[PDB]
Amino acid sequence: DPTVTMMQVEEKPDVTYSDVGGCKEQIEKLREVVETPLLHPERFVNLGIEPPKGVLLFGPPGTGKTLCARAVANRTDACFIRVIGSELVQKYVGEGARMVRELFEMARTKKACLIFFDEIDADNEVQRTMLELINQLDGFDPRGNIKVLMATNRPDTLDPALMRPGRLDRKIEFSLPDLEGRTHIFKIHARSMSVERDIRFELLARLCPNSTGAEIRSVCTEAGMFAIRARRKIATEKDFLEAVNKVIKSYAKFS
Amino acid sequence: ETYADIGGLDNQIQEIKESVELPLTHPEYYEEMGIKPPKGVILYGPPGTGKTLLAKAVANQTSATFLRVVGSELIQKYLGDGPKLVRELFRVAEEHAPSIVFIDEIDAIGTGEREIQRTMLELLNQLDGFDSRGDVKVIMATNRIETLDPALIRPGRIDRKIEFPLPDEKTKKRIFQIHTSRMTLADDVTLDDLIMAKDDLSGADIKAICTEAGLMALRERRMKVTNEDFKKSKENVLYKKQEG
Amino acid sequence: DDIYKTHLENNRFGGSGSQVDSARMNLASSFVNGFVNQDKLLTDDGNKWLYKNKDHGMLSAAASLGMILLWDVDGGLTQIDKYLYSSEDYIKSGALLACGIVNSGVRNECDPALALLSDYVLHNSNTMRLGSIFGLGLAYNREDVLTLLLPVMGDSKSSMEVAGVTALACGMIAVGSCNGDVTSTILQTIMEKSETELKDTYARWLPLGLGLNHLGKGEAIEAILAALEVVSEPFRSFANTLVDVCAYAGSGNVLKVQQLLHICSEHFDSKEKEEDKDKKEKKDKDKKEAPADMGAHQGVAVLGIALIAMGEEIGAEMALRTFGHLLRYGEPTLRRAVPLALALISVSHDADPEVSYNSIFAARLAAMLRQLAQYHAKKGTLTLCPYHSDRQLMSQVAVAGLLTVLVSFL
Repeated sequence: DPTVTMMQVEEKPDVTYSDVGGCKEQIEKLREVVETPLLHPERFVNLGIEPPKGVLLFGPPGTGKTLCARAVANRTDACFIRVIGSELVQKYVGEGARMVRELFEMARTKKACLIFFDEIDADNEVQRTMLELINQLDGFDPRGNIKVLMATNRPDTLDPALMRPGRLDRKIEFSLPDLEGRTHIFKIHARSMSVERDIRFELLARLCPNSTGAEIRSVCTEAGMFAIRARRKIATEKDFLEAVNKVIKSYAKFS
Repeated sequence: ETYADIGGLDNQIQEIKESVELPLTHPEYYEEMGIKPPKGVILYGPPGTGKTLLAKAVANQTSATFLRVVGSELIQKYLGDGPKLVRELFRVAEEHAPSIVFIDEIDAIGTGEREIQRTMLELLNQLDGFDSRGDVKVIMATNRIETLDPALIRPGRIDRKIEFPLPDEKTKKRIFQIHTSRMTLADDVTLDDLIMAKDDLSGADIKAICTEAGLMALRERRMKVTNEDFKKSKENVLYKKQEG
Repeated sequence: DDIYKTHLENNRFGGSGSQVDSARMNLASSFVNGFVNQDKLLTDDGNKWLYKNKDHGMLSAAASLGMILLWDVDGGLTQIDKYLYSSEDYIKSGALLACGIVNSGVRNECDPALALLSDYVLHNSNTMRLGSIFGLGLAYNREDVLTLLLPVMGDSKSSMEVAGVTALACGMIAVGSCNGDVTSTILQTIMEKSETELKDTYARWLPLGLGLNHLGKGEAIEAILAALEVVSEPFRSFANTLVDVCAYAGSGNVLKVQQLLHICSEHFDSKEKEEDKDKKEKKDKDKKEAPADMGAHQGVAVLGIALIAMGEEIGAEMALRTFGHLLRYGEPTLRRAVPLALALISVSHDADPEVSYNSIFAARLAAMLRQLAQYHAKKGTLTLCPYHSDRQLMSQVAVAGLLTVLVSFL
């Protein structure tokens, strides 16, 4: 069993829905396709032709690796199978077909398990993987109703100009940073090491305007590295405030 | 040659000291935080040569298992076996968990050639912790911070990065002070022309002329450092790297 | 000085005192408890902890309150008095053993235990003779106890630990004598030793006290006299080679090294263990020559000879290098013998070999002894006798009552 097989199975429920903020319309448009079709299968079959297939998530990174985490946490306790994009473009090409067929075979073993491809943004060696990848995802052999969603940073548009008008639709954006949306990501970062609740979350959220999810992730990451660096017991902004304004301003200069 | 022997950058060496001596050591301020960013710091230096970088990585040699994978030389001098050697070093590092993986003189892209990209991408995949956790730390060091591609940055540096200032004869003053802390020699030896003799040099060839200065000075059966034999032996190093 | 400058955590009593079960890890918890003397929470954690234990566990746990209280001579009486003259024989016998362990100069608890002494078959004062003669032997050529020990050796009870703590008691009493003695003490225990050639464990632990009385170097003639009279069938010849073990504390006697190499190939599989085990005592100072090629042999206990030959020193990288190979073995004798020297030789690199034990194991002796190493991690005869007597642990669990009262552990 290769490492991709043992790591491909997703466990340890990550970030949950509590980060609902800012781009609420599109996160609902992509939530009602991963949650509702599997939770309510009878009124979607009796409702008409077929339930929604999926959406597309391109554009700016913003709060990436948090919305797919939300889709993993909000699962119905039947964990699905996700695929990273780094496994597609690797040395010794040709095994991509055996991989994309063995994960569909594992989906058959897991009663039509959902398949997700993360970071698709990673020349016949690529043409066989994208043309055969369309011949497998858009093909009715494994299943045509499990899951189709490409959450990534770059679309890498090779043939979407004519392969977009079909089973895939709902061209939308990923997310966008707002002033009042970051307090929810801080509220889910409260689930980390015990932080003194006397420090208001809005006080820390209003001093970093136009901060994407990755920038505040670097706030609660570099603040943790410089917090364990300070050799203290509890985390208080009066100590790593230089790490906060330094990590939002020194990174806000170029990003 | 310890972490406290060199001067002028005590903050930059207590940053890597307090940074890579955090896991597996001093646990009263390590397990309460619960962060564990298993990525390690990344060093660099315009002089490089492994003397200053080795002087920074020597902090781990105090109390730890000795293990240093210096550069990808063994990757390119051997047949195209690929990342399996890195897998053997990572499994012996798994069986040797109380260690710190140090890499010096990264010459992968600075110097077949198409395999360096795939073994570097797979090196990035295995270094990021695809099937591992916070067992061992990884410290990367090279001659230029710009040699690392942007691929090796976001999943290759999440812990901390540092900046090495120009030598300004203070790292050379402290290195020469260490090389003269054991030998016996008066102040008759001019420092500036020898630390800046060719163009600039911190510790490598001054350690070389200290070795051939102890040996060449031992040829005269006198422990004193003659004012003409030291520069007379320096003419060999100055002439060697300039003739060819 | 110990309470002020040191501050020990309670997670060892809670954890190491929480994963104990099977009535044997609980014995390891009575070991951790007994060898703790700051904090006295696990010492007084409720009751019934001694009642749930076994008989020999009632001896070790009854002596635990004595091992935790080698201080405060004023309160020792009002602390051990609770278990004295109780309803259980092992509680009061281990309570007199506790009174013998708490102090070594009070000598006021002798009369209520040593006074009667009249059992002659089985009665309680035989186990009280274990705890009182052993504890008094630790407290101590005084005849005021040897004259009473003459009917003790003359009784020859079926219980091995009677002549065990009696021979070791008079032996530790007789160490340091002027050129030793060949009096009716060792003559009496030799005549009564050869009187009945049964239960060879007597012929194993009696040479312990004999060799203890053989101290007094300076070319004494006790080795020649024992070489003349003792030479018999290989049991008393094993006693003779034990006299050869205790008779070579150390000098310039390279004849013992060429004789060591000559006799090292003997068919007898025990004089190699003891006689080859003497290497850790003969050359105990020049540790540069102590590492040898004993690991490359094929004997069934030579890896144990070198493993015990490691000892209790500072534990350099060569010692831990030997424990890296000696740690991985299939027989429970070597896997049970390796954690004792592994944790005694090292008092973020101490608990890592214990994690290696967790990787090897995950039986009962390996778990109890690996917890014994979990707490053991953190020329005087008193530091040379207990383990040399402990070299016979490969027997019944009856010795485990004497396993926890080793005085060489500081």
